[PDB]
Amino acid sequence: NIVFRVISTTGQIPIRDFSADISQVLKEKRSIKKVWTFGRNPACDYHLGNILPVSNKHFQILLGEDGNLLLNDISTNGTWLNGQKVEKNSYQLLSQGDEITVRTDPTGTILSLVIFINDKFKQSLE
Amino acid sequence: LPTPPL
Repeated sequence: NIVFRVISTTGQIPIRDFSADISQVLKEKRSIKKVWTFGRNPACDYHLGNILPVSNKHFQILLGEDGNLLLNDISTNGTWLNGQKVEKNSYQLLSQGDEITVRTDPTGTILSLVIFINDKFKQSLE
Repeated sequence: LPTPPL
């Protein structure tokens, strides 16, 4: 079952779905049940592309115990959530339809991703 | 393989 889905507005990077086994999630002891990373390094879960001012590991999305998602900026050049730059190494709550934005040029072009959160997974407390 | 600033 899918936790959330990530859509590109410009559309250079097709839709990506991110899932998690609900068995293995409840078996986890830690308050952070799963982590996805987004960055220039294709080792990441989501490749933001080989754009140099994008950090190799630029931000992470964390699945909380509550079933909610958190955004961790871990980047050199910053990460914007609904057009406001989040504090680096902080943990911000992701709401439905939120827009995560990173810088690509010094000219002020952007890469922009939108989170679509599957409510059926959250409610799936089986 | 490092990352250029603003």
